[PDB]
Amino acid sequence: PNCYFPLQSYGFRPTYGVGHQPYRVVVLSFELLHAPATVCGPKKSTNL
Amino acid sequence: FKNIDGYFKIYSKHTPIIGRDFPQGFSALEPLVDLPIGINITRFQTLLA
Ligand SMILES: *[C@@H]1O[C@H](CO)[C@@H](O)[C@H](O)[C@H]1NC(C)=O
Repeated sequence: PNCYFPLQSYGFRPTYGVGHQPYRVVVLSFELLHAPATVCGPKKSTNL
Repeated sequence: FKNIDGYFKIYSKHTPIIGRDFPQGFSALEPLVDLPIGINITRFQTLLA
């Protein structure tokens, strides 16, 4: 009491509701500013 | 070497040495690599063996 551990768990089991399932989240952060381009999209090539 | 708008450029050309170390005949210089450095190059140094 009055002394709480900072972190608790995400106890995950195969049987919950959708709101409690272990969702896998991956976020992509881009830097679209004026700087030398380093990562680019899959530019498409064709015949001649 | 040069650092225009970053994009460090290196040009090299190896000529089998003749009698003169730094002689005079013309020798073209070809690029080797160009990759985006983007840092304030002001000082320069060399390494030995
Ligand atoms: C150093 O290089 C970076 C690369 O963009 C640039 O933002 C900065 O302005 C340069 N330094 C100076 C004093 O211009």
